[PDB]
This record gives sequence, structure tokens and C-alpha cells, in this order.
Amino acid sequence: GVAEKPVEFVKLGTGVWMHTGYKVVPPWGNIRTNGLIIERGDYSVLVDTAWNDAQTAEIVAWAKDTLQKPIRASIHTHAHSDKMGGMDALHMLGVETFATDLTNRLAIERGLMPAKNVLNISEIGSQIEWEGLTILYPGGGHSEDNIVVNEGVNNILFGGCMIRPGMTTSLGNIDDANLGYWSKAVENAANAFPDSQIVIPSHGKPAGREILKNTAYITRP
Ligand SMILES: [Zn+2]
Ligand SMILES: [Zn+2]
Repeated sequence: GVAEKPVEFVKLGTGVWMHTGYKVVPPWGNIRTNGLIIERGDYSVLVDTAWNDAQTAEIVAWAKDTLQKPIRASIHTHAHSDKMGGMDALHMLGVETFATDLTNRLAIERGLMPAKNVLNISEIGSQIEWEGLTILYPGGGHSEDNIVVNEGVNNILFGGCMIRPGMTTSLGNIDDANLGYWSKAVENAANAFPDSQIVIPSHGKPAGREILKNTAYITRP
């Protein structure tokens, strides 16, 4: 198969960095997965692992060594291996991990390791403030447990796998999707965070609010 592309880091805003890792999925090629590192003074917090422990350890080392703001804690945006494939690395590297109770239960069922701490959002529309970020459960979409994360200083909305890349018509991995609610969940996220000017999908490049509108259109019933 083709070589797996290396992990990448790019600055999205003041104190906000995108991590990207790659996986070769036969019989095709590399697929990216994106998460964030967010600076919090003298430490940082992480949104999502990469695909596996080795990529995730590289991300932790980058925060410690380049930002000099080591990762203290992390949040995971649903129970799939692009988001939770590196949990064992986080736990060994002393990162305190958080996910919803539903995500943790699905992780165990799906062969992934659960996070150490529960985020108490479980009803549609529930929000909490966590390490300066707003975390919203908008309802099931790409996965029943999918959550989104807003960084209100730079106005960056992390949509994760609930937001599809660019102007795609492909729905990606829908094995666990709530096809009936997905478009409404995208609308819920868009309405909850109207000021965010940058939107990050897991599997494509950073964009504007047009990827919210495009995802909502392509996943509509
Ligand atoms: Zn997924
Ligand atoms: Zn994904």
C-alpha cells in the first residue's frame, strides 16, 4: 500500500492549533483526521486523538516541546477510532480524558477505550463550559453521540465528523449515523454558535460557515 503521510500541525488562531494524522484504508489511500490543541496559559487541552497511539503520542510531545504548554486534558467528540484510537497513549502520558457517558459506552462496545471522566451532556441542546470551550450535544448525526466544540475567542467551531468536508456529496462512514436527525443536528450547532467564522471538519480542510450549510443540505432526509 502507499506510505502513510506524517502527522501535521497548523496554526488556526491565537493559541489554537490543528493536529492531523493519516491512515491508509485499503484499497484506497490516505485519509486525514483532524483535532485541535488549545492553549490555556501554561498548559493546553486537546480535542480528539489521532488514528492510533503512535500519532497521538507525537501530538502530545509536540505540545510539550514546541508550544511548551503540555496537554493536561482532552475531550473526545464521538466513539470512532479517528477520535479515540489513541486513548491508551493519552492515558499513559498523563492526559485526563473526558467524553460523554454515551460516547464512553459506545467506545467500550466498539472496541475502543473509554475516557476517564464524564461530560454531563446527554439531552439535545445541552451545553457546558469546559476549559474555556463551549461543548454542545446537537443530537445524533454522523454518530448518535457526536458532540461539537466551540472556541469563542477566535470564533472557531470544531464540527468533527458531524461536518463533512468542503463541498462533498459523500456521507463518509454512515455505519453508526442517525440519518433522520443529522441535518437538524447541523442546524442546532449552527444556531448555537452564530459567530464562529472558521469551521473544522475531521476529514477536510478548515473552512467557513458554508460547510455547515453544505453538510446540512447533503445529509437532509
Ligand atoms: Zn466517526
Ligand atoms: Zn470520522
